Amino acid sequence: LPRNTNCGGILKEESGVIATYYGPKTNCVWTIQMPPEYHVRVSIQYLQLNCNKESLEIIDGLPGSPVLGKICEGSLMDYRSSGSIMTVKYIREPEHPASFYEVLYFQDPQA
Amino acid sequence: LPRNTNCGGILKEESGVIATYYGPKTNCVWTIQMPPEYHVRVSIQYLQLNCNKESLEIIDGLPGSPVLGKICEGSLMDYRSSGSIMTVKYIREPEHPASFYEVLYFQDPQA
Repeated sequence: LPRNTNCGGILKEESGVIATYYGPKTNCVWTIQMPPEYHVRVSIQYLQLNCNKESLEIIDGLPGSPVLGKICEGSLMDYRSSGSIMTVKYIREPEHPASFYEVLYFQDPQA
Repeated sequence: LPRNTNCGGILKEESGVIATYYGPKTNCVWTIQMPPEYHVRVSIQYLQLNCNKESLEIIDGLPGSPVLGKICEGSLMDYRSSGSIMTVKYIREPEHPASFYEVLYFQDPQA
């Protein structure tokens, strides 16, 4: 599965992985955009962030849309978008080096 | 809003709150059951559990159904069931006194 480790971007792959970006930017916004009648499924098997210095947010659309969660510790997380777009946003404090994270996404259904 | 602090049970109110149960049981399973064409919406504004000793799990149906998350730290969490039932399960270690938690649920749509 194509692994994305850029700080954000619009993603159109039918499936892929978002994993930790290690550069200087402190706010990365990945927007997953599927064809019109499709949905996006997002899975996070295990997440363990420092909730004091960083977080991951799942947004049901473009930035500005309803938030589905701002999460820093959990596992077995499954999110489905209500439309064709979902955004994943990671944020950290400048002084803090990013923790490891891996987010899987799928077009739902697959084609 | 009717507050439930029993260790589990089947809940049929059109809206309510699940909050910390303080008795000896270590596994509480709340199953929210709405009328047939409805869904359940579950909201958790802030959650801060000791992920080493306890957790909250959201299940898209009766126990045995797909898990939507096993979460111990986050905020702004919004879950919608795919059918008429959703289960919330809390678990803790026997030695550990339960942390505060508050889970809101709504019939979606309201009637």
